[PDB]
Amino acid sequence: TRDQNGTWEMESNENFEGYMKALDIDFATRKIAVRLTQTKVIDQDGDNFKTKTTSTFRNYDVDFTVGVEFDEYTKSLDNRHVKALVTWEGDVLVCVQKGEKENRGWKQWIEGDKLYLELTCGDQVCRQVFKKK
Ligand SMILES: CC1=C(/C=C/C(C)=C/C=C/C(C)=C/C=O)C(C)(C)CCC1
Repeated sequence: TRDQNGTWEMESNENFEGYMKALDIDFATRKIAVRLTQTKVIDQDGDNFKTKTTSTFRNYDVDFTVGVEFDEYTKSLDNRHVKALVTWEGDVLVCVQKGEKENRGWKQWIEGDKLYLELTCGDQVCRQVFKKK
């Protein structure tokens, strides 16, 4: 399905360390994060997405329309300008973040009552899994 709506609660988080190190996040921000549950809320209506991810540490909030290129300041993360574009490849939601870092983006998809998210930067991949709540 392409319907990614709802409230999603994290059940695993693989190599978030490596992904953050690839983005040049200070050792201490990485220490704080590294581990910590999370809730992602996706409100999607056709191509229009409003997403909230929440942790006890920092929020990162992302709204976009699929197929409409937009400039992203990645505020919560690594302090950067990117040209972000979100598109569909089959039922996989794909974001390419163009700028200094190579191979920067993410891919998100649904299989069952789970949401899967693969965050990439350079040679690094972080894999998250969420359950619908
Ligand atoms: C690095 C980092 C974070 C992660 C940010 C990410 C990976 C956001 C991805 C959002 C997506 C892919 C939304 C798509 O719908 C947090 C949690 C703010 C904690 C502080 C450090």
